Amino acid sequence: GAEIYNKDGNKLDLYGKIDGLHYFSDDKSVDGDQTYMRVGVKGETQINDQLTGYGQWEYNVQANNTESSSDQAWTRLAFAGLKFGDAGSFDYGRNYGVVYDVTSWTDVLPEFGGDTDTYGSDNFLQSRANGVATYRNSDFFGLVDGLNFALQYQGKNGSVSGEGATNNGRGWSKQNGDGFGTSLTYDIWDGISAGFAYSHSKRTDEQNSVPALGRGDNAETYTGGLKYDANNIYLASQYTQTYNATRAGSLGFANKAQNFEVVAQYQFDFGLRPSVAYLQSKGKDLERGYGDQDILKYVDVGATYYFNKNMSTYVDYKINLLDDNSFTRNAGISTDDVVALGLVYQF
Amino acid sequence: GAEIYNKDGNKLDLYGKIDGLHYFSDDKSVDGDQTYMRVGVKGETQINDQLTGYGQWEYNVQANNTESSSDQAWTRLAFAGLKFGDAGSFDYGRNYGVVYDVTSWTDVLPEFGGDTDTYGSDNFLQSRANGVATYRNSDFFGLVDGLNFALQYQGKNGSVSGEGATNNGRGWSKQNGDGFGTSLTYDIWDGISAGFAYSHSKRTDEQNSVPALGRGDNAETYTGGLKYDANNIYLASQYTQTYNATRAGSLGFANKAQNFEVVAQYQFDFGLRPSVAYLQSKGKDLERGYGDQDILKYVDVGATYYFNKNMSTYVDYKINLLDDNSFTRNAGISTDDVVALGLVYQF
Amino acid sequence: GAEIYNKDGNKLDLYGKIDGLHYFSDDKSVDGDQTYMRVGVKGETQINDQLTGYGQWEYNVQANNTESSSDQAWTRLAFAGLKFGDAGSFDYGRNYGVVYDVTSWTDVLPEFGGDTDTYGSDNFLQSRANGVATYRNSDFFGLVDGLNFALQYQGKNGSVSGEGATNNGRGWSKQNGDGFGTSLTYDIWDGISAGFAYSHSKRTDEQNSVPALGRGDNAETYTGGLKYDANNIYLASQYTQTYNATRAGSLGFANKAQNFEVVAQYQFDFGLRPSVAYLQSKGKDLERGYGDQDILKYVDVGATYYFNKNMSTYVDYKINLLDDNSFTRNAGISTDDVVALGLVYQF
Ligand SMILES: CCCCCCCCCCCCCC
Ligand SMILES: CCCCCCCCCCCCCC
Ligand SMILES: [Li+]
Ligand SMILES: [Li+]
Ligand SMILES: [Li+]
Repeated sequence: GAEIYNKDGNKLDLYGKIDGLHYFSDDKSVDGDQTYMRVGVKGETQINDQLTGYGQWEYNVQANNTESSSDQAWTRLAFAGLKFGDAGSFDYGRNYGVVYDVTSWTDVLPEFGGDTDTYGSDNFLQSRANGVATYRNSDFFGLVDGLNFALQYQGKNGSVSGEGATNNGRGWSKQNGDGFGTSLTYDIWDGISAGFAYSHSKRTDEQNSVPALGRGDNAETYTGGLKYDANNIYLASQYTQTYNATRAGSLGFANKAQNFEVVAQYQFDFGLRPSVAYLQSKGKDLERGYGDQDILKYVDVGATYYFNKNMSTYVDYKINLLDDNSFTRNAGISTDDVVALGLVYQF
Repeated sequence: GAEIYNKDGNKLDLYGKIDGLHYFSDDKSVDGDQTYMRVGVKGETQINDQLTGYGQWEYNVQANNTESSSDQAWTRLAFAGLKFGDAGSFDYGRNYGVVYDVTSWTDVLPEFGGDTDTYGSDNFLQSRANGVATYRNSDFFGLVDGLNFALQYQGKNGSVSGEGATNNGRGWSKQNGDGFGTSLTYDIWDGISAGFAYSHSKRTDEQNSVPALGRGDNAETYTGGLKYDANNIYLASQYTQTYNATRAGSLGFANKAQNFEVVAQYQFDFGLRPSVAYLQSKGKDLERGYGDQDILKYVDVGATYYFNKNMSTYVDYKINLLDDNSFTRNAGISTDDVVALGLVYQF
Repeated sequence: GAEIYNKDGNKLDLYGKIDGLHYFSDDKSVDGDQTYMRVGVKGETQINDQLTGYGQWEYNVQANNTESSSDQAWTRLAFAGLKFGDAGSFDYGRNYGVVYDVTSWTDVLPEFGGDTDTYGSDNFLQSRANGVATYRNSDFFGLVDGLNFALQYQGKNGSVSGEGATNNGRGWSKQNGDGFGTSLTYDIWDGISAGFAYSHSKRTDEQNSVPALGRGDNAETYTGGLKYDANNIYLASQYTQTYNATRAGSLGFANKAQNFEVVAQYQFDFGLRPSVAYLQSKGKDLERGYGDQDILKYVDVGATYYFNKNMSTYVDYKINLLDDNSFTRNAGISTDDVVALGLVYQF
């Protein structure tokens, strides 16, 4: 970020990036120009010696379509909070679900991965979410270095109209009932970490009717993660088991899913950072004769070259291991390989 | 505001807020997450010793819906102007109608009130409006301390298509023909002010043919207001009598309406600011057997706690005194109570 | 632009304008309030002694419609790049097509002209375009002041769906196949410059099947321009011959078009800058019996008064010389005059 203001106990950082990005793929819904930018503000005010107030907004602005195209910009984050000494912090707004406190460890590919693969945004507490109240505590009240935890609650974000509605209604794939989540990460020593996360949300009536697949009163996720970040090497893995919470493309939700991501990278001193990763999401107990089906399955190979802290370039290659079948077709799941080339200015 | 630039006769202030906000109500169209942010810029250039040029933009960005939701951001204000010594100022663009120079005195509730109640936005010259040319004068050319006035003109903002169209067409509820407004405020003593405002706008053919209620060539408003702002106390009231200008929910406009708002607040030195208010809008001479009907009626009780000038939190309680009847049902007027809880970072 | 950050090898400029603008016309699709603003960020990082990284984003935000209106903001530019000493620069993203390196010389009217007349945006490489990779060389490797050249490539931006699709699909009028462009400008004498530009793009299947007019596998443009900018006088002209690249209003593309623009301006030291211009676009070989038709034809008279570098005001008169006929009617081409009045704050 770029600190543009710091006066009378208030500071503002302007941050973002401009990514000149192109995808090459046989999948025409993915192929082509993908240029976009992000811009945001992070503000912090010192209220007193122990209390600080804060706010953060992050906006995504696509720049790959025309000036007459619709729906090209959206808010990723918008929350306000308070932090009190070692007693912890509390924030509310649009923010990450606590499951991402651990799954973020494998969200480090040059381009692919993250909330475009084993989980998505507005997908219960797995990525960015509306209306999350989050309590966080670092170093266990200042008593245990490296031990962090979080407790999170999310109110229902319901249907557009009818009995299940809320003011901010949306379609079944992005709805949620009241829910909660927890996370615990332990940086046991500089560079070695283990993490766990859990979430439990009520599902909505539209989630149990509109989509073809997935039925159940509650959505749940269980995540374990490991991270090694030392000696110029980055290794991470995350395993998440879900119930009625993983999307099976447009078909609905998987009654059960097993998601696994693993990544290995090396950072050369001159700036090059090669990366190899494997990601999979296996749906189980799917209705309508599907049984067990792969929702996502690919090997990723790529590299980022960091010119400095403000400029980088990258290549990423998604080697898609899914086969074309009635499940991927009917769910709108891409089975093609993709090559991305990006040139990024960051601030 | 945060001054981020001040060089060679030009200054720029960045301002805004991030409001982590949740509403609790039996009305499903308002219940739920209401998080949003505002961001704006106020610029001013010293052209010469007495002439200054200025501009202001204010943007509202909702953050309570998904990244694939539409129409989540909009411009509240955007105008450019010139100010010259005691001769006054002139600006043009999207700005407040001059009726708000007086009705703004009661727009101080912790969350509710303002252009969501007795008047709205794009509602003739009662709130924010497109295409307003506004002349303002402070202290009557420097001759009368505390006496301010404004004169404003608004060109037609017509239908989307047909004979009544303009480039920036919209539906009947937000249309207007040529309009004029004036305001005058006087600080009688230190902390005590009185104000008056008047507006007169031509109504469009769609306003006089499409909606169920309200018919007349012109919309007209008359406002009187009073304010006491001293000794940590804030008291204000505004009374506005309107003709063919107050929306009767979705049914059109009230042939006549009488709007009244009153508020009392106290600012404790430690930061707490309790507030109590009463707001009503009474429609008269409504067609179709409605006769006289309450369009809005509620008591508001709340409080804001200011941690400092950059962070606050609040609770607001709208105690809705409207009864469920054929008018509130057919007009889509909410009769339910609402509780709002907000946590706000400001810059 | 306003430099708002400059630390540790990175600098950021914030720029933009707020234009309080009103059009007066018998054409109801352009008459009325036209207020808008632009905001952008320009960043540059010093990577090493010779290499710099950069990024630029420019956003257009309309402020002439209501807060409930759709599609009011869009990205004009978003690109990232690298510049290596005098060897040149390379950038990729949404940026101007290199034909504008020469046609921009007549895009100097107080309000009209530019990409709203003989060419448009997302119109091959004639104005702003998605997915352009651009190499630029300034001042011939730093050896010849004013001798500039560019080489540009654009990937296909295809249909919304079907065989011709790309991820960022759009309608036929804004599609393009793979394309290339080049430009070269230089000074002949002090204050006198000449410029040439060429572009060649593949056309798309929808361009050759959906609209009635224009058929061909390739879109090409050839431009020559001249500019005199000295002694307070500005004179410029541009002539462009196109094949399957100039829009024939809503009916398709002209198989051939000849575009000509000429402008004369004078800059008074006190700030007034009168301007007189003539613009025409002649379509040739149009199908359906249209044959040769004027697509655009007008004289422009106006003036801008610059208060300083941050504030200006203007008037512009478009004196439309087109005759009303079956072509202008069926193509939706405006034959009416327009008067614009603007007051602009810039940063
Ligand atoms: C400076 C000219 C502004 C336009 C004048 C509008 C006058 C409106 C009031 C009279 C209306 C007469 C009945 C239509
Ligand atoms: C790097 C060299 C660039 C050369 C550009 C050639 C452009 C052709 C221009 C022809 C102008 C004809 C106008 C009808
Ligand atoms: Li299930
Ligand atoms: Li595959
Ligand atoms: Li009436």
